[PDB]
Amino acid sequence: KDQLERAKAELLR
Amino acid sequence: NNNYSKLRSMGYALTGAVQTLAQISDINDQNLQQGIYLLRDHIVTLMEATLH
Amino acid sequence: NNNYSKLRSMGYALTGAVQTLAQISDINDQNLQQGIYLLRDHIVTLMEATLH
Repeated sequence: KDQLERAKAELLR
Repeated sequence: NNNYSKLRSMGYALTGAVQTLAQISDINDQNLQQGIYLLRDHIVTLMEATLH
Repeated sequence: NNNYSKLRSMGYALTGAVQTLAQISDINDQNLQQGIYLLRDHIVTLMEATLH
């Protein structure tokens, strides 16, 4: 879950 | 903050999840199969004696 | 039609599939385990009486 959350974090910028 | 760099970093994270998911799926399937086999072996052993 | 934009959009879709696949895998594994447990409980209950 943390990996997917970081994947979604690495796109909002 | 290179436009390719913060994409390469997300590409890094977007594959370990798949690998770990496959590993956990295999572990669960193998555990279920082993449990079923143990149950059937014990059931057969109990089933023979009552017939005899 | 930005070169990064139609890539960001595909990056959006390429993770919900993994999440939902994990969820469905967990649901299936839990259902199988519950079925096995119910079967073994009923089998034990039936097995005691014939021995007695």
